[PDB]
Amino acid sequence: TQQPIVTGTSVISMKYDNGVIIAADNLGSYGSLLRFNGVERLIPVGDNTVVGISGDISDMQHIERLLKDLVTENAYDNPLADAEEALEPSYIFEYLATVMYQRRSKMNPLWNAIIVAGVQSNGDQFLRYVNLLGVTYSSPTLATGFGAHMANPLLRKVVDRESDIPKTTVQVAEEAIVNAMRVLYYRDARSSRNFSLAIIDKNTGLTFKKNLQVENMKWDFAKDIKGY
Amino acid sequence: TTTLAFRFQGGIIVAVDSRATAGNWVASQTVKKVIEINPFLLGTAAGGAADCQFWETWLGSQCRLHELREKERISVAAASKILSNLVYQYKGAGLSMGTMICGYTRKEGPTIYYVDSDGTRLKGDIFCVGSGQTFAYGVLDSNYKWDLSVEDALYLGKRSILAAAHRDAYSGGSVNLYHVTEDGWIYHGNHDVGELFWKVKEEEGSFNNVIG
Amino acid sequence: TSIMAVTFKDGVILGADSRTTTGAYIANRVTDKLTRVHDKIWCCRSGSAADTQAIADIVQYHLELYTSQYGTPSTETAASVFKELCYENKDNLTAGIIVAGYDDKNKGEVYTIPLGGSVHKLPYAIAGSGSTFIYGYCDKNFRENMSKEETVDFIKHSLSQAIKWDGSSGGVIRMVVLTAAGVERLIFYPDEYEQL
Amino acid sequence: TSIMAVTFKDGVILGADSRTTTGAYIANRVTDKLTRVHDKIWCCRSGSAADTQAIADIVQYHLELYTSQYGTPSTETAASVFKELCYENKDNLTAGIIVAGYDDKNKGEVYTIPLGGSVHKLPYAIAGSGSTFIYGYCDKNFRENMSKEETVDFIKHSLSQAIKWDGSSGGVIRMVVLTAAGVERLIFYPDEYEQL
Amino acid sequence: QFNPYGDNGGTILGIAGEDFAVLAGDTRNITDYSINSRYEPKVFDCGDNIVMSANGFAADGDALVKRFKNSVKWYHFDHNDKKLSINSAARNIQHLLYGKRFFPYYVHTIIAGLDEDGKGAVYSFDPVGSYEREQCRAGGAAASLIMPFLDNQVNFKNQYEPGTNGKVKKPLKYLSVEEVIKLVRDSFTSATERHIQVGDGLEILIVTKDGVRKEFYELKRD
Amino acid sequence: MDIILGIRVQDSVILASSKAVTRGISVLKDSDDKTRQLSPHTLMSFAGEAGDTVQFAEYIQANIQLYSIREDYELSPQAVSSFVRQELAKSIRSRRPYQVNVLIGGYDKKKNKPELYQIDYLGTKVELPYGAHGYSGFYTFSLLDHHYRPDMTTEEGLDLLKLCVQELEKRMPMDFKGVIVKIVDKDGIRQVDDF
Amino acid sequence: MDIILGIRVQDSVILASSKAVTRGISVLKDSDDKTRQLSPHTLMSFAGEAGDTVQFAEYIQANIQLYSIREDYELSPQAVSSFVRQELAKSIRSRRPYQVNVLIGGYDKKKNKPELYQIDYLGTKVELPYGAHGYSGFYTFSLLDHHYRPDMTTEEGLDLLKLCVQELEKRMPMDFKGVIVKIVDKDGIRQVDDF
Amino acid sequence: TTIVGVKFNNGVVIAADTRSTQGPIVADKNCAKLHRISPKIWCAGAGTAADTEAVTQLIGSNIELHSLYTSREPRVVSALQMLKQHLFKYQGHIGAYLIVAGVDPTGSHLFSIHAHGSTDVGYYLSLGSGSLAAMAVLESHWKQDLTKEEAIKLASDAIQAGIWNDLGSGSNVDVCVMEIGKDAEYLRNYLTPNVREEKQKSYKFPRGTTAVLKESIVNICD
Amino acid sequence: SDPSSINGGIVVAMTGKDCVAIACDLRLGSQSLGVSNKFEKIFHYGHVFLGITGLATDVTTLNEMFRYKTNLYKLKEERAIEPETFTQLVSSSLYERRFGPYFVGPVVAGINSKSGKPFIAGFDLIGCIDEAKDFIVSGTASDQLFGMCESLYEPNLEPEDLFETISQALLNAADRDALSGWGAVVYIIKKDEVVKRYLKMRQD
Ligand SMILES: *[C@@](C)(CO)[C@](*)(O)[C@H](Cc1ccccc1)NC(=O)[C@H](Cc1ccc(OC)cc1)NC(=O)[C@H](C)NC(=O)CN1CCOCC1
Ligand SMILES: *[C@@](C)(CO)[C@](*)(O)[C@H](Cc1ccccc1)NC(=O)[C@H](Cc1ccc(OC)cc1)NC(=O)[C@H](C)NC(=O)CN1CCOCC1
Ligand SMILES: *[C@@](C)(CO)[C@](*)(O)[C@H](Cc1ccccc1)NC(=O)[C@H](Cc1ccc(OC)cc1)NC(=O)[C@H](C)NC(=O)CN1CCOCC1
Ligand SMILES: *[C@@](C)(CO)[C@](*)(O)[C@H](Cc1ccccc1)NC(=O)[C@H](Cc1ccc(OC)cc1)NC(=O)[C@H](C)NC(=O)CN1CCOCC1
Ligand SMILES: [Mg+2]
Ligand SMILES: [Mg+2]
Ligand SMILES: [Mg+2]
Repeated sequence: TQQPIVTGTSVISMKYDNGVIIAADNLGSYGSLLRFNGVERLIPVGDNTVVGISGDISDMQHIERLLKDLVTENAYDNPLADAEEALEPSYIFEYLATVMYQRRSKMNPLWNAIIVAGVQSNGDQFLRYVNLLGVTYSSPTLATGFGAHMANPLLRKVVDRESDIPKTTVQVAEEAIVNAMRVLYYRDARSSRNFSLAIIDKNTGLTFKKNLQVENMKWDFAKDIKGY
Repeated sequence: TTTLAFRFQGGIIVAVDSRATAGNWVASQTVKKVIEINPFLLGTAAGGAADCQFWETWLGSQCRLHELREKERISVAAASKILSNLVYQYKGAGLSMGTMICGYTRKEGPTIYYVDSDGTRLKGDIFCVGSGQTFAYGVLDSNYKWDLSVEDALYLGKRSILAAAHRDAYSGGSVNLYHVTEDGWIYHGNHDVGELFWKVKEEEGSFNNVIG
Repeated sequence: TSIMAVTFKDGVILGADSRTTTGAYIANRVTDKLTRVHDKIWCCRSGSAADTQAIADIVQYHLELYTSQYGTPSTETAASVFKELCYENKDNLTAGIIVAGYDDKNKGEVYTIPLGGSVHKLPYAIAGSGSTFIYGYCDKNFRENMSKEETVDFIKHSLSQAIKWDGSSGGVIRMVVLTAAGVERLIFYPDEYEQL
Repeated sequence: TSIMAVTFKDGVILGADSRTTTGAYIANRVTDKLTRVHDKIWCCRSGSAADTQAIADIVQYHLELYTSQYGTPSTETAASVFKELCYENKDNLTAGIIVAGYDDKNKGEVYTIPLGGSVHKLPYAIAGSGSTFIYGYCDKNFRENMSKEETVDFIKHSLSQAIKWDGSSGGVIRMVVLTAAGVERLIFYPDEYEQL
Repeated sequence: QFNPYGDNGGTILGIAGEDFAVLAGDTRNITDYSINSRYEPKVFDCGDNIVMSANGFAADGDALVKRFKNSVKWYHFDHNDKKLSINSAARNIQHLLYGKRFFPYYVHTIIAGLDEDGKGAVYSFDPVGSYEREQCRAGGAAASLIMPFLDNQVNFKNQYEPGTNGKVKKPLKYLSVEEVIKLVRDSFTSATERHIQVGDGLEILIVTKDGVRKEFYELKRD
Repeated sequence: MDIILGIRVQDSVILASSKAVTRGISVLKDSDDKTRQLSPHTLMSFAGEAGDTVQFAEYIQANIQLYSIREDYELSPQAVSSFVRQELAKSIRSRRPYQVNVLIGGYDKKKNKPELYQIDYLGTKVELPYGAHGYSGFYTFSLLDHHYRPDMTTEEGLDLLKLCVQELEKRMPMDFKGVIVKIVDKDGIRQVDDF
Repeated sequence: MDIILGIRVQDSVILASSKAVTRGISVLKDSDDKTRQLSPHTLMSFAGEAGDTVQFAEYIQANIQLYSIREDYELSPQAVSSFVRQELAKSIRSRRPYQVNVLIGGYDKKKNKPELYQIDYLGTKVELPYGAHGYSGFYTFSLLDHHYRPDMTTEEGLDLLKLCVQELEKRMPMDFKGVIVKIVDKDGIRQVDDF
Repeated sequence: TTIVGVKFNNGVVIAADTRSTQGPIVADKNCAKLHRISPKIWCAGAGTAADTEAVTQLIGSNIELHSLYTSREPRVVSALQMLKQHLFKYQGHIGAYLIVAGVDPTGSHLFSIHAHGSTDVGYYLSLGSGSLAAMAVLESHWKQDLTKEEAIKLASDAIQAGIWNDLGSGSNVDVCVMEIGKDAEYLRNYLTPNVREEKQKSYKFPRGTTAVLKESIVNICD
Repeated sequence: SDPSSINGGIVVAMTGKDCVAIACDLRLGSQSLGVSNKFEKIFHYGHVFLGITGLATDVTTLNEMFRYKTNLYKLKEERAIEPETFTQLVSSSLYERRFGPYFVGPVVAGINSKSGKPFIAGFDLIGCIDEAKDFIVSGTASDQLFGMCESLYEPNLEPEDLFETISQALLNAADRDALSGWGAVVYIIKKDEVVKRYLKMRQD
C-alpha cells in the first residue's frame, strides 16, 4: 500500500504512417508545489523504443534502473545484441506489464502509468499502455492522466481508426502532438511549459527532442474579461 | 437455495431446487445442486456455489481414495466428517456451505448428516437447508409421517420444494428428485416449476392465494 | 490563488493571478479575482469562489446603500462589513479576502481578512495558496512610500514567483491601480512575466 | 526544519537551523542537523529525527566499509545509498535528506532526496517545513559560480527568512563549508541574522 | 488506500448450435468515463477448438486466459499431445479460479467449442470457479440486458404454440449459424444503445469441426 | 411481541397472537393479549417495538370509537384499514416513526363478507386470505399455500391454525408461550379460551 | 448450544444439557447430546460457538483415551480438569481461540468422592457443588443457593434439577427443547431416558 | 452531459448532447438539455437532471413576471443573479451546472454557473462530464471575431468531441443560436450522427404466442 | 435497507399504431419473502393511465394523491386531464419532495383525446421527465426490460401484435429478476376501448 509523493503528469502518443510519436513534460510535482523542473520522463531503450512514464517519480527511477539493467542482461552471451536479437518494443513492454501486475498482486504497486512506443524489426508500429493495476491496452492514440481526457479527443480527429494510419504523415502527426501539449498546459494545473518529444520512425530511426516549449498561445482575449 | 432430505420407512428422499442467484439477479434456473458421489452416496449443495461445487466434488475424490485404500465403500459418517473437518480448517476465512450428506451403508442403514461451514455436524431424520428452508419445513413437517409410501414420500419432497420455490424469491427453476434405498440412489427426474405449479394447483386444489 | 495588495506613495495597487481550479483541472484560465465593491474600494478574492462571490455581492450592496445615506464610505468601513460577514458565518465560509481602497484623507490602505474573520491593517498584504512561496521574497523587497512603477514591479515579480511554484496559480497577472487620478486596469501575459 | 545546500565556485556549502520540536515545545534549541557521513560528504536532515538519524548512521557505516575496500566514494554513490534506504523503506520512513559533497574531479555536488525516495541532482537544494517560504527568494537570488562570501550570505539571508516565518524553525544558523581546503564549521546567532 | 481491482467494462455472449458454437464480444475497453481502446479483443482462440473470454477486470482477465493457454500447452506435453476436451477444459478453469478464492479474479468467464460427440458447447463461470454447461450465456456489464433476450429467442422461454390455450410450449430446436449470428448482432446493437460501456465494434469467433473462423462488425462509437 | 397470524375463511376472520412479553433474558409475562377491538365487527392485532405497539393500537382504537359515536355508525373494515394505513404512512416520515406492524380482521355487514388486511409499519396495505407478520410468515405462508381452501368453515380454519402453531412451536427458536385466538364474524368478536 | 448445568451431591455428579441446536430462525435438531465421555468415570458437557464445541470435545476425548491406553489407568477428575484448563488457557492466546465453555463431572475412585469442575473458554477453572454456563446461571445459582444441601441423594439431586429446568422453561426467552440428564457415580456413567 | 457556449460577431450560440444516464444505463437517448428562460435567454444544463430543469423553470417564471412588471425585455445578468443566489442558498445540494447565454438591450452575453453558486464569464465555455473533451476542441480551434456559421461549427464540433470520447455523453447535438436584432433559433437535433442500423430480424411474434388467464373490458367513461 | 428494492416490481409501456400498451407484474414482497401476488401497480384517472414501481407504501400514497388531484382538476376544469398535462403534474408533485422524496418510478401512458396521438412518459423519483416515442421501463428489472424492449420493439405495431411484444418483454425480464414476477397484467389502450389481460407466467 503506497501513496505517490513526487509525481509526473500526462504522457501522450500516437501512430503515423511510418512510425510512432510520444511526448511528456519535464515536471516533478510535490502535491500542489511544482518542485522539480528538470525531470526527463521519456526514457529510450535501444534505438527502437521509448518508454514514457507518469505517476510516482521514485517508482519511475526504479523502472529506469530495471530497463537499464535489461539492456545489460540482453547483451550477455549475445553476439546478435545489436542485430536480430536486439530488444524489441514488444519484449520491453511485456516485461514491464508482467512486473506491474505482479506488484499489484502483492498489494505493493509501482504507482505509475506507462506507455511503450516503438517500431518492431519487421517495420510494424508498436504502441501499448500499462498501469499500476497491470491493465493493458493498445490504440492508434494513447494517453495517461489528463492526456486521456484532453489529448485523445484531439489526436483521434487525425487517426480515428486503423485505416487512417497510412494516410497520416509525420508532419501532421507531430503538429497534433505539439497542439495537444499546449492544450494540456492551458488546462492541467500540474503541467509545465517545458517538455520532451520523441519520434521513432522505421526509416529515419529514433529522434529525441529535448527542451521544447509550448508556444503560439492565445492569452490576449483575457484583457476583455471583467469580474463575474 | 432450498434443499431437503428426510428419512422414512422406504429409505431417504432428497429434493432440491435449481436456482442460482447473484443478489437479485437470477443467474441460472438449471443448476444441479445434487452431486452423485457414488451409487450409494448423495450430497446436497446450498450456500456459495463454487464453495459447494468445488469441495463436494473434492469430497467425492476423497471417498474414492478411501475405497481404493480400504477395499470398502466409505461410511456416511466418515464421508460427512471429512467434509466437516475440512471446512473447520477454513473456519473464519468466509466459506459459505450448507450441505447434507445422504446415503446407505450396511452398518449404518439409511443415514443423513447435516454439515455447514461453521463446522456444525449433525445426524438426523429430517433437515431443510438454504434461504427457503423454512418454507420447506412448513409443508414437510405438517405432512410428515414415518409410514409414508415411496410414492407419497417422493411427492411430499417435490411439493415441499415447490412451496419454497413459490414463496422464497431466491429459490426456484425446477425440482430434482432422488430416492435412496438399500440398493442405492434412484433419480426421479427434473420437474420444471413452470408446468409443475399449475399441474399441482389444478390437481391438488391448493395455491388459492394465486390468481387461477 | 495567489493575491496581494500593496500601498505606496500615490495610493494602493491590487494584484492577482487568473487561475480557477476544480481539482487539478483549470476551470477558468482568465479569471478576474479583483472585484469592485465601490468606486475606489476593491478586494482580492481567495478561497471558495462561490463564498467570496456571494460575500462581495452583499458588501457591494451594503456600501451602495451606505453611499445613498451617508456618502462615500471609508476603506476601514468596507473592511468592517467584510469582517462582519466572515466572522459571523465562519463555520460555513471558506474565504480569505484582502480589502484595499483609496481615500483622499487616509491615502492608500490595506486590510487583510483571513479564514477566522479577524481584521489586520497592514502596509501590504499577501494571501491565497501561492502566497506561502513569497513571504521571504516580499518581506526582503517591500519598502514604504514606493513609486507606481516600483510597486508594479514588486507585485509583478512577486506574483511571477508565486505562479511559478504554485500549481493552483497561473494565467495572466491582473492588477488594479487606486490613486487620486482614478482607476487603472493592468494586465501582464505569461510571455513577459515568466522570463523575469 | 529549514535546511539547504548550495554549490559554488570552490565547492559546496550546507546550511541549517537548530530547532527541534515536539509539537509546539522546542525540545532542543541548539540542534546540529548537519551530519558527517564521510570526510567531505555531509547531509542535511529534515523530517523525523529518529528516522533520519538511523539512516545517516547506516550510510556512515556503508561508506566507511566502502572506503576500506574501494577508496573514497563519490558524492553520487553516497546519494545512491541514501536513496536505496529511503526508497525501499518508504512506507515506514519520514525523511527528507539533502546530500552534499566535494570531489576534486566533480567539484561541489548537491543531491536532494524527498519523501518518496527519488533522487534529484541540483545546483542548489532547499528542504524542510521552512523551505516553502523561501522558494521565491532563493530562485530570484541564486547564481551559479558564486564566491564563498556570496554563498554564505545567500544561505544566511535565506534561512533567516525561513526561520522568521516558520515556527518550526529557529535558534542558530549552522553552516558547513566543503572545499579543497578542507572542512569549516560556521555558526550565526539570532542577534546577527534576525536584523538582516 | 490502494484498490487492486478495476472495471474495464464491455460484454460477452456465447451461443451453441447443433454442430457449431459462437463466442462473441465487443471490442471496447474503458475505465470510468474514458475510452481506452475502440479495438481491444478479449475473445481468444486457445487451441484444441476452444475459444475463451474473461470479461470484467482486464488485468485479471488477461492473466487467466494467459494461464489457461499455458495449461493447454502443458496438457499436450504431459499427456502425449492429447486433445483437451471442452468438459476437461472447464474443470481445469474451475481450479484456476478457485485457486484464488480469497483474492479472486474479477471476471465472468465463458468458453465455447464442441463436445466429444461433435455437438456445440458453451460453459460459463462465476469469478471463483462455479461452472455450468448451457446452450446460452451472456456475461459482463450488459449481461442483464442481453440474457433475458436469449432466454426468449434461443430457448423459446414464455413462448407457447398459437391456439393451444397456453398448454403446448414452443418446441426446442437448434438454430442455424445464420440465425445465431443474426441474434448476436441484434443483441449487441441493442446493448450498445442502452449501455455506455458497450460499443465501438463486435468480434465473433465461430467454432466448427473445420476450425475457428472470425467475423467483425462495426458498432456505434458514442 | 413477535407472532401474529390471520386467516380469512368463508364466513369469518381468525386472528392468532402470541402471549409472551420478553425483555432481555426474562419472560416478564405469558398471558398478554396483543389486540384491540376497534369496533364491534373489527379487530386489530399488533406487533413491533416495545411501547409503540400499545400506544399506537389504543390511539387508533380511540379514533375509531370517536367516529362511531359521532356518526352513530360502524366504519367498514376496508375504511378502517385505509385510515390505519394513512396513519402509518404519515408516521414513517416523522421524527420518530411508529415501529408497529398490524393485522386488521373484520366482518363487513353490508357485503356479508369477512376481510383480512395486512399492514406493515411503512404503511404497506394488502388484503389477503391469510397473513402474518415477522418471522412467522417464513413458515406459515407455505403451509397455508398447501392446506388452505377458500370455502372452509370456522372450525376448519381453527384446525388449519392449530397446524400453524404446531409448526411454529417446533421450528421457532424462541418460546412465545402459545397464542390467544379470536374470531370475527357476523355476530361480532369472541375469544377461544381453550387453545 | 446454550444450557448446560451441573450438580454435585453426596455420592454422584449430575449433568443436564439442552437438546436444541438452533441456527437462524430454525431449530435444526431437538435431540442433540451436548456431552462426551472422556473416561469411564469422567463426563464433559460443553456449550459455545458452533463447530468449535464438538471439535474441542472430541479432541479432548481422544487425548484422555490415549492416556488411558498408554498407562492402562484412568486419570482422576482433578487431573483431567487441569489438562482441559491448560488447553483452553493455551487456546485463548491463539490466532483463533476455541470459544467453548465446559463442565467436567467425575467420580474419583481413589477418594470415593464426586467432583464437579466449571471451566470457561478463557481457561478459568473452579470446583463447585453446583455449576452452570451461559445465561442459565442467572436463574439456577440463586435457586440452588436456597434449595441445595451437601448431603443430598441422587434422587434428591434429580428433583433439585427438575426445579431448575422448570424455572428455565418458565423464564428463558428461547425454546431449548428440554434436557438430556446423565449421572456420574462409583458405577460409571448412565443416562436418564425419561426426563 | 456535454454542454458548450460560444460567442461570435453579433451574438452567442450554445449547444448540448442528448444523453441522459442512470449509472451505466442510458435512460433517455434524446433528451432536451437546452432550456428557455426567456425568448432570447437560453440555458444549457448539466448535473442532476431534475435540478437543472426545475431551477431553470423557476427562474424563467420569475423572469417573465419581472419582464411584465418592468415593461422591459429581460437581461441575462438578472437570470444569472437569480440563479446563483438560489443555488448558493442551497449550498450545492441542488446539483445544477449551467451555461447561461442570451441577447438583451445591453448586448450579447455568455456565463456559467456552478452548483455551489459561483459564476464565470467567457467567450467560450464548457460544462459536464465531457467538458474536458469539448474544451480541448475549443482551445484548439477558437479565435476572436468568429462568424455565425463558424461558431455553430465550433460549438457542434465541441459537443461531438464529448459524444464520441465521453461515455456520459452521446446521441444527438442540439443547438440554439441567439443573434442580436433577430429571433433566437432553437435547432433541435441539429446533427443526428448516431442513427440505429437496420435490425437483422423482425421479432414480431405469431398472434397467440403469449398465454392468457383472463380478459376484461376496462371502463374509462363516467 | 434500499427503499427501491424492498418490495420489488416492474412496469413497462409501449406505443403502437393508433394505440398504447402498459404492463406490470403483481408481486409484493418483503425482501426474500413473497407476501402478495395480487398487488397491481397500474392505475388510471379517466383515460390517463399511471404505472408506479418502487416502495409500495409510496405507490399506494401517490395513487391516492393523484386521484385526489385529478378529481379536483376535473371539477374545476370541467374536463378529463390529458396525458401531457398529467405528466407535468406528476413531475411537479415529485420535485415538491426534493430533499425527502417518494421512492418510486412512475410511468404515464395514454392517448390524447383531442389529437388522437399515442403518448408515454417515465420519471425518476425526483421528477425528471423522460419522454419517448417507443417505450418506457421501470422497476427492479429495468436493465432486463431495457434489453428486451430495445431488441423486440418495432414501430407502428397493431394492437394485437403490440400485445404480444410487450407481454414477452415483461415476462422474460421478470424471470431474470428475483423480486419481480408472481403474475402480470397488460393493458391495451385504443382511442375508445381498453382491454385488460392477465398473463400466465411462472410462479417462482
Ligand atoms: C440459493 C439460490 C440461495 O443462494 C442457493 O444457496 C444457491 C446454491 C447453489 C449451489 C450450487 C450451485 C449454484 C447455486 N446459492 C447461490 O446461488 C449463491 C448464493 C450465494 C452468493 C454468494 C455467497 O457468498 C459466499 C453465498 C451464497 N450464488 C453464487 O454463488 C453466485 C452464482 N456466485 C457469486 O456470488 C460469486 N461470488 C461468490 C462469493 O465470492 C465472490 C464471488
Ligand atoms: C486559488 C485557485 C486556489 O485557492 C484561489 O483561491 C481561487 C480563488 C478564486 C477563484 C475564482 C474566482 C475568485 C477567486 N479558488 C478557487 O479556484 C477555488 C478552489 C477552492 C475550492 C474550494 C474551497 O473550499 C470550499 C477552497 C478553494 N475553486 C472553486 O471554488 C471552484 C469554482 N469550485 C469547486 O472546486 C467546487 N468545490 C466547491 C466547494 O467544495 C469542493 C468543491
Ligand atoms: C523541523 C523542526 C520540523 O520538520 C525539522 O524537520 C526537524 C529535523 C530534525 C530535528 C532534529 C535533528 C535532526 C533533524 N524535525 C523535527 O524536529 C521532528 C519533527 C517531526 C516529528 C515527526 C515527524 O513524523 C514522523 C516529522 C517531523 N521532531 C522529532 O522527530 C521529535 C524529536 N520527536 C517527536 O516529535 C516524536 N514523534 C515521533 C514520530 O511520531 C510523532 C511523535
Ligand atoms: C450527463 C448525461 C451526466 O452523465 C448530464 O449531466 C445529464 C444532464 C441532463 C440534464 C437535463 C436532462 C437530462 C440530462 N445528467 C444526467 O443524466 C443525470 C446524471 C447524474 C446522476 C446522478 C447525479 O448525482 C447524484 C448527477 C448526475 N441523471 C439523472 O439525474 C437521472 C435522470 N436521475 C438519477 O440518476 C436519480 N437521481 C435523483 C436525484 O438524486 C441523484 C440521483
Ligand atoms: Mg421464488
Ligand atoms: Mg521562528
Ligand atoms: Mg460517448
